[PDB]
Amino acid sequence: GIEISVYYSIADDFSFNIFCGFPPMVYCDETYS
Amino acid sequence: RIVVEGLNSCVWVQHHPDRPSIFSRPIIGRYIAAKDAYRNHAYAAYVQNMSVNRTIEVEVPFYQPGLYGMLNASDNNTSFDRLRFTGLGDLLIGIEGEQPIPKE
Amino acid sequence: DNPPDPTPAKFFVPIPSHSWAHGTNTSEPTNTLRLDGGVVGVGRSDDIGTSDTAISGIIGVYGLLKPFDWNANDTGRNVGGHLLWSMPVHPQVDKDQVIQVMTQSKLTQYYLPPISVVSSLYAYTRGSIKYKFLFGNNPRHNARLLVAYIPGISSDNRLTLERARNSAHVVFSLNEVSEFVFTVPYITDTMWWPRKYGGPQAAGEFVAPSYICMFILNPLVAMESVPSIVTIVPMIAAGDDFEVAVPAQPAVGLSRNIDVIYPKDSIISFKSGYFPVYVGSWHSFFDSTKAILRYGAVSDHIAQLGNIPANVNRKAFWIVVGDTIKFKTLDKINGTEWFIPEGEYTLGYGVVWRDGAYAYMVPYPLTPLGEKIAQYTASLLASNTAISQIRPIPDYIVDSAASKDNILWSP
Amino acid sequence: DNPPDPTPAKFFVPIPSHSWAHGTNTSEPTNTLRLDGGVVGVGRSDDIGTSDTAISGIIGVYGLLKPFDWNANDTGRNVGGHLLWSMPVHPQVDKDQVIQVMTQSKLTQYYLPPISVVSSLYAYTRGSIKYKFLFGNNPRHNARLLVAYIPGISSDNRLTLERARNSAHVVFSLNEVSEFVFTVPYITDTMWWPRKYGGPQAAGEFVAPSYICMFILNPLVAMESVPSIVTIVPMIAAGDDFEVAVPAQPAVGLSRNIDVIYPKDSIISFKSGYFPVYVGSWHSFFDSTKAILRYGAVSDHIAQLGNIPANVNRKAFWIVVGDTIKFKTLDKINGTEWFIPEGEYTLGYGVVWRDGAYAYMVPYPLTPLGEKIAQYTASLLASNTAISQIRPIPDYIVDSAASKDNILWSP
Amino acid sequence: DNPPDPTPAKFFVPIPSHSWAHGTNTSEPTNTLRLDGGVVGVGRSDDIGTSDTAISGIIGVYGLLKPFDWNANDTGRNVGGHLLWSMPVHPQVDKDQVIQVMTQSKLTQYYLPPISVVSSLYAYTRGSIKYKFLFGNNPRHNARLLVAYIPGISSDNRLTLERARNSAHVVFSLNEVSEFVFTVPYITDTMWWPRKYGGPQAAGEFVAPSYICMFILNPLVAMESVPSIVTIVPMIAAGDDFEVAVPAQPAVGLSRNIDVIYPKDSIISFKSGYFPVYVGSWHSFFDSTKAILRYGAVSDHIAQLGNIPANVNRKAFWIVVGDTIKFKTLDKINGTEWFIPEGEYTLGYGVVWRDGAYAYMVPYPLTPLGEKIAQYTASLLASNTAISQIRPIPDYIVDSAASKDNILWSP
Amino acid sequence: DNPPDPTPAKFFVPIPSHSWAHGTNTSEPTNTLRLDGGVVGVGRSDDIGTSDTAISGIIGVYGLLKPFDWNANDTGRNVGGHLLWSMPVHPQVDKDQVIQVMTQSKLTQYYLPPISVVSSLYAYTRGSIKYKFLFGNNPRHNARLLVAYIPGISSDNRLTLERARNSAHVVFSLNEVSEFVFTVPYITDTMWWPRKYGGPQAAGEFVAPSYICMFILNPLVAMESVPSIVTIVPMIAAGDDFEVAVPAQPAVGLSRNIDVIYPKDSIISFKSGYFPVYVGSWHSFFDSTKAILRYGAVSDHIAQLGNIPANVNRKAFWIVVGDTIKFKTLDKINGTEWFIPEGEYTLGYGVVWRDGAYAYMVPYPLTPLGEKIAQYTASLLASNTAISQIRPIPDYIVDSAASKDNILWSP
Repeated sequence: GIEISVYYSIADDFSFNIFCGFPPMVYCDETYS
Repeated sequence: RIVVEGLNSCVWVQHHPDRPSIFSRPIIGRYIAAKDAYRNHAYAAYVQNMSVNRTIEVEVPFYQPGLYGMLNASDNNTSFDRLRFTGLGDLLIGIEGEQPIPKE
Repeated sequence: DNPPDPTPAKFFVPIPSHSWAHGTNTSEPTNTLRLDGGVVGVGRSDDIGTSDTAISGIIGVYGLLKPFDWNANDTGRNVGGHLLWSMPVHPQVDKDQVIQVMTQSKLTQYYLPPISVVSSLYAYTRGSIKYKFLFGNNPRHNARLLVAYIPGISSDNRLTLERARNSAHVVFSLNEVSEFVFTVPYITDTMWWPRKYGGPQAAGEFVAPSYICMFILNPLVAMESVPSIVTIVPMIAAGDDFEVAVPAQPAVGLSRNIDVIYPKDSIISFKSGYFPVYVGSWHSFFDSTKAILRYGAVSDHIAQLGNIPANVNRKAFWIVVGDTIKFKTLDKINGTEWFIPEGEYTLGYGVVWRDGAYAYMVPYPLTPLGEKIAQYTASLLASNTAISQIRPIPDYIVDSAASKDNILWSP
Repeated sequence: DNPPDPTPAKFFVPIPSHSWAHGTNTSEPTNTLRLDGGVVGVGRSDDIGTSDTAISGIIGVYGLLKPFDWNANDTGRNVGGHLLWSMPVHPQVDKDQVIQVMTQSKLTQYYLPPISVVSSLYAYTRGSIKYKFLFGNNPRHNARLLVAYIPGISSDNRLTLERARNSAHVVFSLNEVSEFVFTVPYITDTMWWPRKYGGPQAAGEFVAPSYICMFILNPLVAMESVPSIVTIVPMIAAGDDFEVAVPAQPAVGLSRNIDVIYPKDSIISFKSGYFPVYVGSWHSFFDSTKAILRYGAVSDHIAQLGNIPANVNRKAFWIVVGDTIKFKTLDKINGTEWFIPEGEYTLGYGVVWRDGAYAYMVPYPLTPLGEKIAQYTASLLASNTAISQIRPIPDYIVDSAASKDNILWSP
Repeated sequence: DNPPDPTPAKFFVPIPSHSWAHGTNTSEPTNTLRLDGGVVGVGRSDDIGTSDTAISGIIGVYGLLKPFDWNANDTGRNVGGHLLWSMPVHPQVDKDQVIQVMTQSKLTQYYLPPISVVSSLYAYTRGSIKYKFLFGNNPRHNARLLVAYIPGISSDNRLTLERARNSAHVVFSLNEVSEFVFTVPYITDTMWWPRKYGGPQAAGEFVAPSYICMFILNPLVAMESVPSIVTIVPMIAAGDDFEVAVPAQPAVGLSRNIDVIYPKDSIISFKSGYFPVYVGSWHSFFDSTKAILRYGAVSDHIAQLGNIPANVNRKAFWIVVGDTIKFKTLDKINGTEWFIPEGEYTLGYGVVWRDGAYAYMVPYPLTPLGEKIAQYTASLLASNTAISQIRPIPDYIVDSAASKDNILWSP
Repeated sequence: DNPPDPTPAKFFVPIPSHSWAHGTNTSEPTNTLRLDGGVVGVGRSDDIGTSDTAISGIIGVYGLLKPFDWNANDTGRNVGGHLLWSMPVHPQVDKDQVIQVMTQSKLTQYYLPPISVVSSLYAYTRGSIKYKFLFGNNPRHNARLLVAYIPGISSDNRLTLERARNSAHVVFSLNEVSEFVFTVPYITDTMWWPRKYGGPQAAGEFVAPSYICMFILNPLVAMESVPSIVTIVPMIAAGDDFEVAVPAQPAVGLSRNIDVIYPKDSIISFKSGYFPVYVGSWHSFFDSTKAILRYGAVSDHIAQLGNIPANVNRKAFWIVVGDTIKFKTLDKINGTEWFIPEGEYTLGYGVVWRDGAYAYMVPYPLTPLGEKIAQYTASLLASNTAISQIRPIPDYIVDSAASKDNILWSP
């Protein structure tokens, strides 16, 4: 079989225009209990 | 420009300017005259790996002890102008290894 | 004129791709999928502002922390010296000081402030932190609090008012005042301070450099015609001298999908490349009259299972724990009343059929009857029963719809 | 100080060799087989002139075309209006207007003029053409000819003197004049004109743009004391405005070797890499007592034949059509007087022995006796005769000299 | 406008990596694992000095050599002309003149001086050497010593005081003087001098260019109320003209780990990639009831041993010589009192089980009983005993903890 | 800011290495094995001169040629007109005019002069040659010689004094003169002249352009009280106008090792990679009790022989013709007195044992007895004797020392 791994990044003409509130996050450190 | 396709092993090419050009056809392997198709030491050469590139491009120089170089030379029975003044010499193509040639 | 170029070859080192780490102060060669093959960037106007991604701008925004009630009628907790509120001082916020939303068999969601989310994207950090305290009071309420910054401490095991006055502290008055900020310093033995929470790599959370504590100086006093409870809402923001050091594995994740696969013995969703799956037939399995999970219409394409852990019981069957599929499927069995009426059922249970090194899965309807049939089938395979005796396994009527993606299982 | 070089890699496309088409106005990188590794070119002097390869210089040289006699005593052909000589106008010359040397079973040799040989190296062409007419006469002879240039015509089906005067023509007088030139124009619907003859690619020769015709105005008159025959020798050269467009497959070849392999069913000279060949023995062929053509002393190295066409008779044997070899080789056969005396013979005939997918060749002496023995052997193999009965095939005495190169065969 | 670029390709030679030898005066292209993809170097301050790696600075620091007592009461050794101390002159120090710490079955540790350690990193060397002599005396002691520098000599076979005066020497007085330095010259037939000790490559240590000797001129005299013993402490440093030529294989190593594998027949720690190892079961070995060393839970993954030397006895068993592991494991055998109680033991002994070209290892507890059981098992395999008769080999109870890394063995 | 670089890729041609022919006037990129990665060259002084490799300097040095006696008492050879000395004129010297040292079964050694050795490194050559003649005479001796330079001649078949005067010549007087030089011209039909001797490529040595001859004008006269013999020592050097054209295969070799392998049927020293060799045992060869030549301790590693020519007798055995090895090795055979006492012998003879396509070698001691045993063994294998009957072949006692390199053999 074949394995396709697609990696990506932002560009220069890219812009995060309007700041919104942060949505509640999840801690990766609590992924075992 | 020389292209070698059935091998992925190293190939050599040597140039013998002073060798008398008395053949009109290339000769191969066993059927080559002895003391010929033996790589020499101090002759212009180029060693190339077929893993990197399988086409060899070299430039053979003009090394004749004369005024001109004769082209359209007759083939079979001589002079001193037909063996040292006609051809640029002989080019020897061999394989670096003694390993057998692939079945194909 | 075809002049020769006997100019020495140059030793060159071949590489597959350009830097994966570089993000600024350099050029990144690439094959632009455009019609214009030059330096090309999106056109802009005032309708479309510049990128608003200045770190100092974002982490300056106030985030809300877990509030608490401040009762004046409590004759025990409302006294001079009592500890009303406290927590370690660091960019990220202590999980117990954050608004939480827990879910059964899912992940806990934390409403992190701007300074905390960003800080979870960087390894080290430093600078003053701005804690704004908002009070839900009116002119009638009156009090005085002594909020301190204790360096080198992370708990209140040895923490008291008469000891907090011996460190960087402030005394706020609650006399017709509803808002104030206590910008805590950055007192550290070192220059940068590691994040308290981080990427799964070790079994220990790092420690905060200091501890902030709020004490009572003059107990809150209200009246008869006024609410005795004054909720306090602590808010955090980064100081003008706040900085974040090195990019690391996010200590946070998105709450878009809180589904997770804990160390809980999930039964591995086949293998990768062997999905989507559907219920089909197999000529080597009871002359293709019974049902198995395929991944391809081509012959010899049965869905293989991944590495089943050796801590699983041999007599155990499985259950779908994720998205599933519907399928149509058996006559009454001798001695029992086990009979499956012809109809469409949702896939729920399943029994593993091993054939050498490859393991496959046999579908079972999500019904109280199907659970018992898969129960027995799992037991019959454990005792090496004859292949012909285990035959009376659901029947194959027709193919079924393909799954969106990988189906999960459990003992 | 070992400074780092984080300078972005450059996307580069690898290729095996430099241009094969480029011949001028560029550089061709190569590995010069010299001791000096710089731009190096052969030393020269006045003894060794510059390259004499200017196209205008070469094609300006006069070439000779097929001559013809001009008799004054012919009371039928020597009249006012008769067509003495004509041909299509193009750089190359019509094959029937060129001096030819034919050979049986070989290629026809054409003595082409400088303008024609060069033009056969280029696809298109244009410009005026200079036809010089040389006359073998003396002062006594007298006449007048009207040579014309008819545009858009390629034959003399509708061509007459009274029609040739209606186009670009010239009237030459033969009054103490032995040489003159008629520079014909270039009247075309287009700019460049394709060559009449070209590389084998289609079954049709292109057409010339015009036609040149020589007529009689005043019949040649000689006397009693003078030769009544005046041979005329037409010669061609390119005008100062002559040009050649694009390099293409030569429509000519060298007459050094006029040997060719036509569509005539030549029997394929083995395979490439399986030659030179020699007569040897084979342990799987009658315990190496009979003769076969080998290509190597190593065991299992029998000369294999190439693709034999399916239009060949199964009962047919073969004959050498090229260079051959000598070999020494059979006792008298029962019922017949067929017996081969021990001696050295020249290889002439042969019979194909098939062994699976590989086909080999069995040698036979060039003798009236050997042709009949190979005749029968070819017939016995066609009827699937027992291997042991076909055995009484030449014997193996010793190995023979190797061939210069590939040996050809024919039914 | 997409203009063509028919610009000749350039002959280029591909290579895997940049120089491995170059350490200065050049650039080394690399993929920096940073966010900034430019020339980037660590930030500094006065808190963080420049690299202190100047060779002249380091090798100028005094190192201590093996001291010796200087008794004035010795009526035999304390006379005019006696040789008190001597050694070859070279950057490295003679192993017997260095403070040593030996260990049984380990490596000898030498307390080398700065000049010696650095010199062991370079092939050749040159320059004056500074030998500082420190005396443990008081004003009462008095003497005179004649220290000489004898070029071309390396021992004291023909060395005397009356001969040392015929070379570069100095006469030190011990009259209220406790310290002085004798900077010895560099008198050589050549420019640079090879190191005395070097990387294992030959069986011979090179020789020093000269020899330094300390003699007695006026015997040490002390008194009744003063110590008759005056310990002398020789110290070495490199002169201002000292230089080191070429980097070579270190003639020294770190004493962090003095464990070594001498030519002593160590039994090879399996193979590389076949470790860590653990005690497990094997279905082809007595139906997985006995114990063998595995390297993987996957079937057919038994730990293979490396090349066992052919000079080892066939009846011999092995012993762990490095880090080992604990494992739980046999009933009483007929005719003998050999019985292993169920419990956890430390792995100590082992017996090789060969199965074709691959060799495995069978674990045995580190107990006086286990050594005898492995003793017999090693003897039974030497006589080709039936596989079923050798069966009563430790039992397999459960898997055991994995080793940190490769386990060593010995006959 | 990570700007994109959509700059067109460049067509590049990959090659393995830099020029092998270039020796000057260019740069050769390489991986310098140094610590400094820049342009680095060895340091020098006046103690270490520049390279002394100017061709004009070397070939100017006089070399000595084969001397000859010049007797005045010879009433036949000492007459007016006699030819005393002659040889072809070319840079290299005629093999018969050079001091030679021959050896049996080895190569002939020639003491070539500076001009000859260098010229053998180049294909063509030109310029004047300086022949210095040194005479071993005293004032009493007197004579006159006429040395000539005959262009276009290479022998003395038609060469006489009265004909030599018709070409470039000189008349030397021997009247109190012991030394003089005759600088011969370069009279050629061409510019450069090919070397007379060259690399093995053809079966013919090229010819010299001219011939130098020394004649007698006035016969040598000595006296009674003086030696009648005056040895003459001809010496050669290159003129100031001497030049060498093109580098070719050396027509000379070093006399360090005059060992050679002529067309003499040497028996091929095994194969390459199958040496060094030693005497060992083989489990498929009489249960490893007999001796064979191995190349590896690993099983199935028997030394294979190279291509044995088909012109060798089947009943023949072999002999070591180069460096050999010592080995220890058989009981008395029935009917004969053939018995080998246990001891250490030098390997001398051997018998080839074929096993399919691979051929091996069986060792035999260098003793008159061993030659006969190998004689018979070679005859028994030729008649296909039973493997068990040929068994009573030397025995295997222990392994033997490995050879320095490949061992040669002969019929």
